[PDB]
Amino acid sequence: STIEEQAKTFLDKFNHEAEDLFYQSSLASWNYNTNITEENVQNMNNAGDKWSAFLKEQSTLAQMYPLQEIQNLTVKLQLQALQQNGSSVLSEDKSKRLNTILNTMSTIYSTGKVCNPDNPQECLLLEPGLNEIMANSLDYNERLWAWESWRSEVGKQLRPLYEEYVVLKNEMARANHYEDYGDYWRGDYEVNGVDGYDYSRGQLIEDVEHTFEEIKPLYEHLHAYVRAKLMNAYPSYISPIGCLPAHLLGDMWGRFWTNLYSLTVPFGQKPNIDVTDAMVDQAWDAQRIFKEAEKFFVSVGLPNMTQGFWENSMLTDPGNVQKAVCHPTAWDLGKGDFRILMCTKVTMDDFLTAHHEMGHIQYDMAYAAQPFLLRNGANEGFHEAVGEIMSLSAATPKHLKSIGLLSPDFQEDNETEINFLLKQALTIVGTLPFTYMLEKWRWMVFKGEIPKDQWMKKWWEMKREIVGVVEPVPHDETYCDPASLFHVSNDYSFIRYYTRTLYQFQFQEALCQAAKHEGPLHKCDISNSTEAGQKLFNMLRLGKSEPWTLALENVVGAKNMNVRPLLNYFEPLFTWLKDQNKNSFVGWSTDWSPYAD
Amino acid sequence: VFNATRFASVYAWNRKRISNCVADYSVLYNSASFSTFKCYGVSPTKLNDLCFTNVYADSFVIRGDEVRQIAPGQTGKIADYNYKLPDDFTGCVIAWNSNNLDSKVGGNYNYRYRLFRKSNLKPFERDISTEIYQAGSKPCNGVEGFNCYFPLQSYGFQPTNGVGYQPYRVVVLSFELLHAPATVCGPKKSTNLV
Repeated sequence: STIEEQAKTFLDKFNHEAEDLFYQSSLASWNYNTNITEENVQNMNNAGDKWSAFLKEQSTLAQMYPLQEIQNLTVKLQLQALQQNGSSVLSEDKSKRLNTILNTMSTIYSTGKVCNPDNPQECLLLEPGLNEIMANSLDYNERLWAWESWRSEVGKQLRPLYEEYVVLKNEMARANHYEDYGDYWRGDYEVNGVDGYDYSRGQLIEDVEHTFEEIKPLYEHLHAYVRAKLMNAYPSYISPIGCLPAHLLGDMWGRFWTNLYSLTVPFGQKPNIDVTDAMVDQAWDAQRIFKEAEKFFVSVGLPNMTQGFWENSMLTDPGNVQKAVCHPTAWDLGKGDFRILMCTKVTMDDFLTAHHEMGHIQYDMAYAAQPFLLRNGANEGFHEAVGEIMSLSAATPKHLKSIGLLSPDFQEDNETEINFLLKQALTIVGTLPFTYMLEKWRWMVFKGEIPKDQWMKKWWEMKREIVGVVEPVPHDETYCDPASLFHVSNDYSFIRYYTRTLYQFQFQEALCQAAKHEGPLHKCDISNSTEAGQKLFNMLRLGKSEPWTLALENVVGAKNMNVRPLLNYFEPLFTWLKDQNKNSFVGWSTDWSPYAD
Repeated sequence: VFNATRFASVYAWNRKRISNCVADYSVLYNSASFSTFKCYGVSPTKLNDLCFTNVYADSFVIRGDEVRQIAPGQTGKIADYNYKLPDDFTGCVIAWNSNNLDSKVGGNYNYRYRLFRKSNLKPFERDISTEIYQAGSKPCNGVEGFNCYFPLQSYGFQPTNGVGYQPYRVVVLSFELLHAPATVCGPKKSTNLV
């Protein structure tokens, strides 16, 4: 009768046909990852091109339904996914050239290597060679060569490729009614047509900006502690007031201080929580770790897994002849068929990784009853943030003592809590301003505020101000450091890490309140609390059928990001960092560099 | 009908007549060869004490989640557009998972069903037409598209389906008490001759 029946019947046609087509591509990917073969990788690509071709042809009728006079949120969200053209707006010459730029940038990044100036025959590749140099090796000379030469060999070559990448991408986004491809990344959290829950694209720039200033009181104190400890290892290059060198951060891109935990040990004499040996004595295995991990999900009050879940899942690498991808990855094969790929070992690192991947399944399994176009997460933060809150609570010794892995005689005090707590801030607090730094730089490059010749200059200036990091050797305009990152070269958005990190503590504080936990959040444990899982599943089941801002208002108590639950997690850490910074300077001074004279 | 080699489609649901015999309803209840079994108005163990004028068995295959639509007073794609039951339905429904029998690699396309219809069906009505569901004023001209849709679609009965999507061999046992005499009455007990 009315025009509304067209969209309702059109989406029902797509939801029936797109469903089985997508599962064929999802299922072929499972076959390839379980058995790396020339046959499976081809069927994986063939199934992918088949489904993608169906998405393109369906866009014709999707654009025949204007959504101006439509008030149905369900009709608007589903059709908007297909009405967007994306890369189809440009000719085949520009779209193919963009793929030529991306594939070339990935190969230059993957095949990157640095050779020893004292031993040219010995050269280390990106993984596992150069990653170990920045992570494990404490030699000042080796870290400088791996950092500096990487920017000269890989960073310089990716500079002219990143230019066409930004230019070609901006034309695609601008044709799709955006300001730039930076704004295109900001459209993930876009909300419109819902009173009291709208959200503009540009509001993400102010949220990461506002939350960054609230992180500075915590980050500036940790940076002084890390600079002070690294100053003792490298006193001839690090000043007590100046900045930290970029090649001493712990990685080839300056994102995490997790590898610097051995140099920033708060108390080296006190013990820590580790149930790796405890599992070996109890005759545990990959299945029992996954099985006992499910008992946590059931005890908190979340749905259990199916029989085919554990039977059809992968627990180890089935030989070299049929070598599988050992990366932890949650899979949605469809029709209620959920599985996980992982080569699980008997160790606490895999104990929490098992809970991390199981949390991803609980995300997808919740909104599995939604329509196909709406059978997805509301945003990238909601997808990955829920996985960490389940593993962090499991990492609490309260859950380990209950299951029987950690002995009850294990002594807990404020001393050992700082060993655990400060280790996380090196990962969280030592990375939060870095993501805001990189995405702010990229967002300015997409808009065009920073010219192409001023990439390295503005990038170096931003490193001294935002994070307080200085390069080991000065770089001229021919360099391009952030182009050498995996996410930047492979066309990924890194802002999801910043939003995921803050959302992790927001959901944590919401469930810690549901679990009736008092005090800081780092001592929180939601085990055996049926109210914890019940409150979460009500949010997981929403999918992308409702605004993401609504999901936060009724759970964590806000609509945008916030630093409030962060200091509650690192509450005693701020005190500990203050006493340690008595013999140092909080913050940083941009005038100092390791090559100063 | 409970163990048929092939079942008719849902929109093309078949019907078999049962009369002029003795009907043991306790064998199915105690066979434990089903996934769900529910009778409306009467217990399954008591049907042997009751004869009826006519008894029909509507056979078809539906997904696990669609089993809820088969009951008096329900609505949905299967209840309204494929196979409807009356509000005063006092029969019985048996369901048996056939994932190991009817599932096929890539889906069993022989079992299909209607998603949309110009009007809702009546109780025990069937419609196997191929008319295009018209929503707008323009004619479809025998092809779907804008405000036009092909109403029939195939099922995705694959071996990897879940409990909510696997195939289930379902049969609806309806009873009828008319003015005509009985035709099928249950088995009576017997004992030795003293």
